[PDB]
Amino acid sequence: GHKCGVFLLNGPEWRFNRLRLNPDVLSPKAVQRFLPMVDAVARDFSQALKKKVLQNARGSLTLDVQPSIFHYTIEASNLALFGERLGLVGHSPSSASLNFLHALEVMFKSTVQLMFMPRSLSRWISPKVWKEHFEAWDCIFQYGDNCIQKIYQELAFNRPQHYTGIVAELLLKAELSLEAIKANSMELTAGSV
Amino acid sequence: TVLPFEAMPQHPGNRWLRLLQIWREQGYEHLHLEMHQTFQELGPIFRYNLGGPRMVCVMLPEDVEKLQQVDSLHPCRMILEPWVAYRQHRGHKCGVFLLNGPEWRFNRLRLNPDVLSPKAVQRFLPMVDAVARDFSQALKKKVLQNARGSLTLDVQPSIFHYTIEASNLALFGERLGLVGHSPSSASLNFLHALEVMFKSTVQLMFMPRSLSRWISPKVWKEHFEAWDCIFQYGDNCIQKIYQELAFNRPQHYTGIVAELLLKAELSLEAIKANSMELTAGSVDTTAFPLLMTLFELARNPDVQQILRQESLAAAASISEHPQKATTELPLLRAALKETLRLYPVGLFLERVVSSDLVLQNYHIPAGTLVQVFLYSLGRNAALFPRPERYNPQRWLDIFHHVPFGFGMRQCLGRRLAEAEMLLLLHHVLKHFLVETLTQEDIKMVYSFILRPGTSPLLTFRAI
Ligand code: HEM
Ligand SMILES: C[C@]12CC[C@H]3[C@@H](CCC4=CC(=O)CC[C@@]43C)[C@@H]1CC[C@@H]2C(=O)CO
Repeated sequence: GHKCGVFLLNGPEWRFNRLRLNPDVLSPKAVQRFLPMVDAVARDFSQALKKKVLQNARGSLTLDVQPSIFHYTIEASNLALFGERLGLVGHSPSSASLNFLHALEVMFKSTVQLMFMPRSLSRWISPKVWKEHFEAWDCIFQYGDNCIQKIYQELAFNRPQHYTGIVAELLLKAELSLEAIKANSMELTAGSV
Repeated sequence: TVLPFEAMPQHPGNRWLRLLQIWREQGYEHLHLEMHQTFQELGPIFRYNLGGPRMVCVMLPEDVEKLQQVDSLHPCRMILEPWVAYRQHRGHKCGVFLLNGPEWRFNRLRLNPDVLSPKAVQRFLPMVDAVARDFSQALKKKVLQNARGSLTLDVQPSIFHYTIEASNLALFGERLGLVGHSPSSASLNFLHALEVMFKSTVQLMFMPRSLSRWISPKVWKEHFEAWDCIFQYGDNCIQKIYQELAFNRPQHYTGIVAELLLKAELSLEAIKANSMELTAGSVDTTAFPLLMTLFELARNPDVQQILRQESLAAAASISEHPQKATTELPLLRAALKETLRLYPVGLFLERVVSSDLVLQNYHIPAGTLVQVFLYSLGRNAALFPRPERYNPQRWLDIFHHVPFGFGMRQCLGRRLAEAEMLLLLHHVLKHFLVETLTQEDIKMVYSFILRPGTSPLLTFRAI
């Protein structure tokens, strides 16, 4: 019983959402405002990595960077989107953090499984996969909703005089209903990693 | 007219349908609401068909006062069979909470000076304060990393870890490193075992061992394994301090248990059993009232601002002398009084009376089980004008406050608990605004301790 974000909407519900999202998510004006926040996380990634590199006698580190890049993007997007700093860059992955990366990967896999066949057929051919897919989404929504309940309750009490992120702008303006904001916020959270 | 015992109203409950409903639901989560409505139905006293022995439930300061006048020299509570059973199974002695008689008194009197007495607070309160300052520093650093200078979280885990840490420093002189850091596994195992110990206690305390041993044997192994874990945790603390003192007896205060071991008035075995009571009893009993207060303060920001006012005024002197926080923050102490009136961790006081007495002008014979239900007591509109209101002034204007019990059996950890709560609040109040959207009543649940069924999302905004 959730609303669909701009990705899954067609027609005029889509256009209503989109025109109320371009200004704070996509415009050059919004980029001027979040780019410095993103820069901070990027700076931090490079410093954390350098500390490790300089501890080594050959002055290099040789690693699979994928994990730490994924945690960079989770951190960067969460700061840009919600104005919170998760503490994931330069430290170890949290367990919410890893569960979220896993849930996304399972959600993508199962997507392909279910994608190329009608619900009428996939229902009985691959019911265990519908279960997997929905479980992945429950975990994703769990993570995204934790984020939004935090920002919502923070913004009901004080309207900051300064920029504290993309979703903050949407909530301050309150041009979209709460449910619409929640739906679009989920797409940006899930889609930003 | 001193009316005879029988005149007293009777609970419509069948001893047997209660056992069966506990067996079935695996608990009695509504105990407090039931007793409350019964009091609304049948007045401020009633009796329970226990099948022979005499149970009476009261809820008036009047009645508690009389009750203190019939504490023998050896005030007596009813054997909690499941707890004692575990002790005797592993060959341990019983600490003060599970003793009656001569042996209770011998232990208690060798415990008051170092755990409860004013001279003990003065020594351990600075250590507690050190942990409370750390709690807020750790929180401020997290908060200031956020663009809006605030963090919104379920605070239950970090508040429980504060009580573990503060209690441990006070009790053993050790810093466990659980404030401003993650839970250890030993930490989570301990909290889990406490939770399960409590849950199973309810199951086994409401039917004789007679039946429970074969009706719910899985509940027994569950209870014992929880205690095994709790003892493992508490024994490790004891092994450490014991070894350290055997090689060096310090010249400065290093906590409550040290004082006990140094004096060696009690046997090691008796010291071991009382440390386990303090270690086990110092976590949830304190954590939950602390959470309820944060919640009430967040629903009542006007009251919060008044409490902040005075904590800022005293900020100065308290950081110079932490020991003065007891005296200098009397409005914050009133708030605790107010939290425990509405949300008493110990739901009911309990005495098996050694003499006959009179309550509400009914005759109460000796050997009678008398229970004071503090939940209903705290909500009496008569003694507490506007009972539903969270108003610490209520206390400044004035046996109305007995959530720690009374007499010589009253809570041994009272001053510790109150230090831990008072100091955390004080330091939080100087630095943060506390806020929630979730303004609706939190439903309490009874599993031996009476605790919030839900944990609301609290925002801490830096000032
Ligand atoms: C807000 C927190 C607490 C509350 C509301 C509370 C409440 C109580 C109550 C109602 C009793 C029964 C008193 C009576 O029968 O008259 C009691 C006894 C006791 N409490 Fe607490 N308590 C708290 C915290 C603690 C802590 C932290 C400790 C350990 C440090 C502790 C240790 C004990 C012990 C050992 C007894 C048994 C004393 C005896 O039977 O002589 N309590 N407490
Ligand atoms: C407060 C309490 C008595 C004291 C205990 C507490 C639960 C935790 C606990 C564990 C111990 O090993 C020592 C006593 C104690 C601190 C009980 C919960 C309900 C009970 C009462 O309601 C007393 O009337």
